Amino acid sequence: KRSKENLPWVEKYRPETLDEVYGQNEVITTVRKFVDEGKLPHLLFYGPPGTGKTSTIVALAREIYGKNYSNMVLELNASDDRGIDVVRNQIKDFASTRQIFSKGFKLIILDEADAMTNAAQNALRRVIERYTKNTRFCVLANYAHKLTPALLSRCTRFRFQPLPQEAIERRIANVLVHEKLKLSPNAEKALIELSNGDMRRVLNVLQSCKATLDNPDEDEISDDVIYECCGAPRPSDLKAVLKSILEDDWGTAHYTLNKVRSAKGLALIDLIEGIVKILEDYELQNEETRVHLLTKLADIEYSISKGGNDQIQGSAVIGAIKASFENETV
Amino acid sequence: LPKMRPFDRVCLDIQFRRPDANSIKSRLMTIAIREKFKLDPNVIDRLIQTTRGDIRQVINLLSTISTTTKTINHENINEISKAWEKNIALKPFDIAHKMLDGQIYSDIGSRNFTLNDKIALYFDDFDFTPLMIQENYLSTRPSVLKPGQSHLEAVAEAANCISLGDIVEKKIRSSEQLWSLLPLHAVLSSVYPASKVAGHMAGRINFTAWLGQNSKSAKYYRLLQEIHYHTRLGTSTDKIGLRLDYLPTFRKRLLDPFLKQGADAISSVIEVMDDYYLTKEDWDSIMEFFVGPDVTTAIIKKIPATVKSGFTRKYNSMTHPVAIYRT
Amino acid sequence: TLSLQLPWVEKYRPQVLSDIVGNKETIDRLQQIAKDGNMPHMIISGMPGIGKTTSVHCLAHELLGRSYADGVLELNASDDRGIDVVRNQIKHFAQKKLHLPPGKHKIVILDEADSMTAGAQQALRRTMELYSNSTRFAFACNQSNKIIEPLQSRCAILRYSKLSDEDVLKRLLQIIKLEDVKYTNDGLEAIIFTAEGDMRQAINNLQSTVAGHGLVNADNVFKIVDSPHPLIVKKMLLASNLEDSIQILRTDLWKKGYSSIDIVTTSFRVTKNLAQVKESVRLEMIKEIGLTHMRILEGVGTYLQLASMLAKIHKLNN
Amino acid sequence: MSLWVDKYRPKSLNALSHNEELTNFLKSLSDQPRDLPHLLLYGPNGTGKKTRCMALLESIFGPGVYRLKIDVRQFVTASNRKLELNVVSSPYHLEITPSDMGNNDRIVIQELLKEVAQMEQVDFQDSKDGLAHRYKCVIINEANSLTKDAQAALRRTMEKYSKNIRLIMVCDSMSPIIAPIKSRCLLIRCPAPSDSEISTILSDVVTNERIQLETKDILKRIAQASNGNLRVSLLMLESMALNNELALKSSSPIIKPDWIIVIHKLTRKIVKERSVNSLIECRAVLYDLLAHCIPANIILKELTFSLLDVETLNTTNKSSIIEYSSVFDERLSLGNKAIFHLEGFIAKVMCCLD
Amino acid sequence: RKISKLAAEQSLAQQPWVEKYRPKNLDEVTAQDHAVTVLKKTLKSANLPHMLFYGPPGTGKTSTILALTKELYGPDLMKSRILELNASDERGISIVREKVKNFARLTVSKPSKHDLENYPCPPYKIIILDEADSMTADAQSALRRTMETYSGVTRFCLICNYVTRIIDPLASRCSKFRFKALDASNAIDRLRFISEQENVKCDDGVLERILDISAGDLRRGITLLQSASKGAQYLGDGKNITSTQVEELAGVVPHDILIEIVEKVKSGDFDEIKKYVNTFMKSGWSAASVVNQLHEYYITNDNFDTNFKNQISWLLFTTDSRLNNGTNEHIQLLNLLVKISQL
DNA sequence: TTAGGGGGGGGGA
DNA sequence: CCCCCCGGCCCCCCCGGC
DNA sequence: CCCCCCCCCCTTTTTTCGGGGGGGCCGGGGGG
Ligand SMILES: Nc1ncnc2c1ncn2[C@@H]1O[C@H](COP(=O)(O)OP(=O)(O)OP(O)(O)=S)[C@@H](O)[C@H]1O
Ligand SMILES: Nc1ncnc2c1ncn2[C@@H]1O[C@H](COP(=O)(O)OP(=O)(O)OP(O)(O)=S)[C@@H](O)[C@H]1O
Ligand SMILES: Nc1ncnc2c1ncn2[C@@H]1O[C@H](COP(=O)(O)OP(=O)(O)OP(O)(O)=S)[C@@H](O)[C@H]1O
Ligand SMILES: Nc1ncnc2c1ncn2[C@@H]1O[C@H](COP(=O)(O)OP(=O)(O)O)[C@@H](O)[C@H]1O
Ligand SMILES: [Mg+2]
Ligand SMILES: [Mg+2]
Ligand SMILES: [Mg+2]
Repeated sequence: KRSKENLPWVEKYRPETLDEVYGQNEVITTVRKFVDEGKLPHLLFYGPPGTGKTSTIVALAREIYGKNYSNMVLELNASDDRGIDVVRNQIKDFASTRQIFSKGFKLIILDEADAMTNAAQNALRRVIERYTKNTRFCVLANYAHKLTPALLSRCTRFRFQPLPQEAIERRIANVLVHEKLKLSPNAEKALIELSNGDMRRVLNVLQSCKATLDNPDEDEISDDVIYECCGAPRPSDLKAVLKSILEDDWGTAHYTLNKVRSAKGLALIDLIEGIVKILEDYELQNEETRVHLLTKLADIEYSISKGGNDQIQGSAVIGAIKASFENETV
Repeated sequence: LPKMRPFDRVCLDIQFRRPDANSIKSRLMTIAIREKFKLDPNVIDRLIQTTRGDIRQVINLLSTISTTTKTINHENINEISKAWEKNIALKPFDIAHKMLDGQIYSDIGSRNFTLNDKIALYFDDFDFTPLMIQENYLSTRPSVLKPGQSHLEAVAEAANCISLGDIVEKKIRSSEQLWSLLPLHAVLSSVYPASKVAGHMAGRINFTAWLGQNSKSAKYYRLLQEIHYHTRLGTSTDKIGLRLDYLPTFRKRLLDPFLKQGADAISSVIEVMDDYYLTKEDWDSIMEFFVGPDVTTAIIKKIPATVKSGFTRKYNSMTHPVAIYRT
Repeated sequence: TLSLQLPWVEKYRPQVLSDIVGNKETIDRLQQIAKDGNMPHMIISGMPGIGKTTSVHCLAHELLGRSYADGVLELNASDDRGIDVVRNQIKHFAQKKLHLPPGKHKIVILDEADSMTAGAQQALRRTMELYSNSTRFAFACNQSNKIIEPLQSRCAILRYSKLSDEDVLKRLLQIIKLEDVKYTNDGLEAIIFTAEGDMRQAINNLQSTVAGHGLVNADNVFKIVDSPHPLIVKKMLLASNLEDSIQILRTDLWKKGYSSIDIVTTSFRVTKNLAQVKESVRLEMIKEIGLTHMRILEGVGTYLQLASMLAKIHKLNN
Repeated sequence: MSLWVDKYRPKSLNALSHNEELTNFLKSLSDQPRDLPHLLLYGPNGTGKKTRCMALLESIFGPGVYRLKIDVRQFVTASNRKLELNVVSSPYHLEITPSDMGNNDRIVIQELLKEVAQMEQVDFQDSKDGLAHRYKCVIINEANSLTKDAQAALRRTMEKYSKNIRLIMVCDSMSPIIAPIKSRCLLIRCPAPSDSEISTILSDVVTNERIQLETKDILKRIAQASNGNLRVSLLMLESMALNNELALKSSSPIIKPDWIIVIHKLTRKIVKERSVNSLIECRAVLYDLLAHCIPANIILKELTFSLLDVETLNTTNKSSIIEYSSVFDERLSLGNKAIFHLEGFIAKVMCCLD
Repeated sequence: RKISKLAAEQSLAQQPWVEKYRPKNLDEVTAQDHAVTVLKKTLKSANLPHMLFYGPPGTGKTSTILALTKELYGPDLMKSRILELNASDERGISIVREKVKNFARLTVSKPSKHDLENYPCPPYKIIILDEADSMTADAQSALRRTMETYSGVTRFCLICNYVTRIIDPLASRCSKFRFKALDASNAIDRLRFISEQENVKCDDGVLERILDISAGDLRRGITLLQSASKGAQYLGDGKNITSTQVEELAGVVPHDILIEIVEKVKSGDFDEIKKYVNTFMKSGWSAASVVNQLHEYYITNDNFDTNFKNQISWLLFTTDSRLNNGTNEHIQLLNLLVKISQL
């Protein structure tokens, strides 16, 4: 902890103010309007991993209280003990007692509340209601099915969407400016494509790419660097493999698949995912083709998830695609 | 209940059954005339059926309704019965009877008794319902057979779904503790298999025999383990190999000689037992493992009592070797 | 700003029985009891946010008046309610000597009684019977089946049903008139539609929309309350072509951030209650959805698995 | 006295008589045993895997490996349950069967094996090279029955503590063994003895035991009926000699195990009658077999291979039977209650046959 | 009695070749440059992120992490800076909440002057959760905030074989490194070096055959090479190891038996196939190897049409999946052969 | 529509 | 110096979907 | 009185992790 430059990029670039959170304009604007007018309700932030829920709530707490927010808010998470006993004593006294420093209201942040037991959630029901005059509750979640209906009924819900392309591009530009790095346009497109709307993945991949360059100052990150560091198939490889499977014979298709996979040690699962993505845009005459493709490829992916023989799995992928595409003729 | 097992045969067991309507009709009429409200005697039976014979609940219902509704008649009996209808969970036998009824699986029955109700019926006792279904799904005259489908085919489909439900049950009770899969099990173990053989019970509803058989298997496996580790130093095999290969041969050197040489085979049998560090209890346990044509109960019983007494006397009047020294 | 505006759910919480909407017969019976007295042991059951705790508190207040402080013992899930508490605190409260009006009795409120352990419920049985002449018990719960039968036998039953859209509209209009909220008819219709019979949710959504957008119309209301995902899942499962179902899955659920586990659980729940479809077809769909859920729980929560589940469901109906 | 199957067991590598190539390979392994890797011996049951493992241990350490003792070890679970494990130990090696504790077998790997591996060899066990031995051998019998958690726990123990312990795992099939464990072991195939070798061994036993054989054809018949199982062959030879007054004739019948007879009766019952009442009756036979320590997998295998031997069935019936057998074998491997899967398999076979 | 303690070099000189030739530094890793370069750059960047190593068995994950720790902290400071937990240790939610968290919260051990002068000594410690795929979902979730809150003084490394077993939040929090399979094109140099240092004499292509048989596992190849060397030394004939000996030691079915099986399948008679398979299982051949060889023969044969190959690919996939669950080999092999015979 | 079999108790030729 | 009180490990039994 | 009919009520018990509750010793502290 000598300096912030020793931290991983995922933690070094954590937003500190609500203005540094990108891709959630609606939620940020609404929460800022609520806070400015002094009408903050009980909040629920539901979203997928790496969307900016924890960062957003921390920034909101820092804005409401300031630099010493950590001593004014009760933050609990899965790493801590959050049983019914903790709800009955710690949270209850925190909600029923005044602030030590200032004379404002009190904030309780239950991050990863989906990991809380049902008994604790039930106990929190009356805690939220009785002390609503001076206490506010924030619940952060990735899975809504783990939250009891009673708890959901007491909170106003905000959905964090997958990060749009523009926000990721702006954050990448900021990171490049800070790190004195050069990124190619195709490299940026590939980086955004493989992120799936997760900023942590983008930051980790960019940090890995910087370490790959021999001279990070005078060198630029190209699509080749991104593909090599992550060990992911290139679009050309996927196109060639699919074309060989769809138009060539069994021997040629098998040879092409093995040659493409051995040149860079590609993983079969990545090729399957890329081919599925490519085929999702195909206009097929018969629904049987789509049904067979989806079912057989899902079965192959499930089998791969448990190991098995790689060569047999690749042959199964080839055969499944070939048989499924035979329904497009009659 | 299991917790009441110790009270099996230590007290005089007296049973109080649900009171009949006639025995309480006079008291209800007296209470009604005393409380000054009008109740039609004909709706009494409906109220008593609503509470399942609970007199206290009947009196509470009267007290509550009389506050505003001063007349209890056929004009409002249905609403009162529905509002105050006790929701008591069924017992394994009742659950099995209702689940295996074809009426609820028909279009009208399905629209009346919905799939959610069927799933909830399983949750009345989720530990015994699948066992009852597996026990009683072969003892029905089905009324839901599809055209061209025989009873055996539906039985086979139900058995396949029961196997899948068993796999799901194994998944649930693992280290992962995937209890969120409990509802799916309900469909795979009770609802779907029942829907394939639902009909009229072709006999009496029996209690699951898997539990007693599992206990018997555990006892026999414990005995086999003790015997294998008693004979471990002399045999090169595992417990399964001992049961499947060694024991039949040991039968021809431990019990058969007594049937041919009479009481003159005690010495050889004792020598063989000592060579494998076997005890008399080990002998008895061995002789209980054989199955089918090799059952020994009658064979051992037919041995003269003098032979068995001499065997016991000779065994108890000698120093035998010990294999495992517990210290 | 370090100030908080009081939520309308608390600012406008009913304080008398006459201000509660829905369940007219039950509320009338409660008023009659509050008038005559002789309150019996009761258990109030219903779905969340319909006015059970409010009704219990209003009845207790209307019955006890200035004695509320000493004649009411309120316990909920946030307080310790073990067997020791029942045997010591509740017993002491029941045995306490308190002079009350001629036809009044002490009240023990047990909110969310469905969370109590079986031991405490068993212990309460004789306490209720031996002190019924001075104390009465009112339980409030969501699942009445979790209360042991011996306790249910000693208490009256009051089951609360969903509030009709008319009652929700009435209360929302009263609050709007008491708050000078600018609204449009479509906005109130959307609020009622998303509320799904929950008064608390409706009021919270209205307050959030007013504080965030000002004008309560359909557009602003839908910017605060998102479209219920169970209905989107039902549309996905009822689609005719596989392409339409896959489009619904991709555009409305997957790209919006909904997790695969949530999607599969909602699909199972919706399929379990799809009366339009025959029971056998629903059973096959449930088997397929259970296979997909088992695959997801093992770690493979990919979009391909959901697409395969949809393809299998469509194949079942073909 | 001691059964011939146990009285004539070889106790050295030079005493082996079948699969000479395997003997040569084992001798090559024993030439310089200091760098001996972990061993996994796989092959058909009853072929002599344990005998060859003991012979290898004797060659590495000496005859003292055959001086065996039995002790008891206590273990405590997370629920405070007390479990007992019987440990067979010698001055140079330790034999364990963790599957005796079922799902608790992991603890045996976590505590006992860890304790043994975290202890270096200090006793002066002078070897043939003139320097003392440095590792103790551990024999995990029935390694195929280990749960995946126990196998995962075994992974790092074999690597970090390879200088103190060398593991020898004997199994009948490598399918249940996880790939990481198979990667950490040297796999040794143990083919079953040929019929001629079995006949030679049986003739040697006959000569030593003074048994009057009318002809050598009886030994060939016994070997052919054992399907390569030498233990079964020897025990059947002993059984056939105690029913004919220690004199075997050409007309002496082959004795089958009782459970085999029950399974054949079940097969005939299934073939003759295909009905729900027949399935109910077969359920009783299945429960009876399972209650006397007859494994479900063995029952399924024997039933499948007895049904396929029926001469009145056509090719389609046999194909359906084998497909259902594969499916329900997978179900048994992935299930807990074996009776459910067995009943399902029998019902499907009855449906297909009828 | 007692025995004099052995030296580290002497002890290592008598260990199995897999442990004897384990990589000692990051430069000894053979075919993981795409990640090894990134890890090596952190010795100067001093910003090591949270790492998630995943890949097939025997690819060099544990060796890579151990070498990285040794290079970062050195022989003396490594012990106080590393906390290793694997599948052989209790790793429940309670352990994560108390032991792992307590270690993470602890201040980094004070480096000595020698360590600071000779090693980079980054200002953080490392927690290595080997075989993390065996941990329950709740325990994994318990690590989410511990990873981020105390990242200033602690870094986490999760090593697994099945990436799908890691909950999505942990994978997102960790930078992912995929270890590629080691084949004859990227691992021949290491095997050749090992053979040369062991004075192992083999014919041309023997090492390539060993690596092809290993199927991505270098540990298996090294063990097989050691077995072949031991056999050759026991024979004492001075001749070079041959590919047939390697195949015999690896359990590969002879080509003649494969041709006999293929001919039996071609015949199509159920009884003959059953009898031949019953005789075949008596030799102890592993079903997985037989299935792999059948796949290699059929898929690469020009004497078969497209439909036959399409069907046989799915048949082989189903058989392999069923075998991967720990099923009886005899029944599965018979079913596969019967199904192929009826194609 | 009532699974089969045993125990309770009011009515009655 | 010894008795009473009352907080703190250990232990054992019961749920687990909605 | 035995006989008849109807109705109600009984057949019977196995287990992988984590959390919560309830009872029992134990030992530290205060006090006389
Ligand atoms: N909207 C965003 N704008 C900028 N950076 C972001 C954003 N969302 C995530 N990040 C980056 O990702 C890191 C982690 O963000 P978090 O908000 O903690 O993840 P998360 O949304 O909480 O995911 P879960 O639900 O906890 S798994 C931050 O420190 C940023 O570097
Ligand atoms: N019938 C009703 N009439 C008017 N307002 C109501 C009604 N029901 C609920 N509300 C409002 O919603 C708030 C919460 O209702 P409560 O009755 O306290 O919750 P609830 O019905 O007990 O739900 P559960 O089961 O306890 S989670 C009240 O304070 C009112 O503002
Ligand atoms: N990349 C590599 N370079 C050199 N030797 C290697 C490499 N990978 C594996 N080995 C050898 O194989 C042995 C075992 O390697 P490990 O890294 O422990 O296996 P692994 O990658 O951890 O497989 P898992 O996932 O633990 S089953 C090492 O001691 C080396 O002898
Ligand atoms: N080389 C041999 N010569 C004579 N008998 C043998 C030989 N190998 C094995 N046997 C006999 O076969 C029987 C079974 O062998 P076993 O050790 O159980 O093999 P596995 O370990 O494969 O089951 C033993 O009782 C032994 O007497
Ligand atoms: Mg977060
Ligand atoms: Mg309340
Ligand atoms: Mg490793």
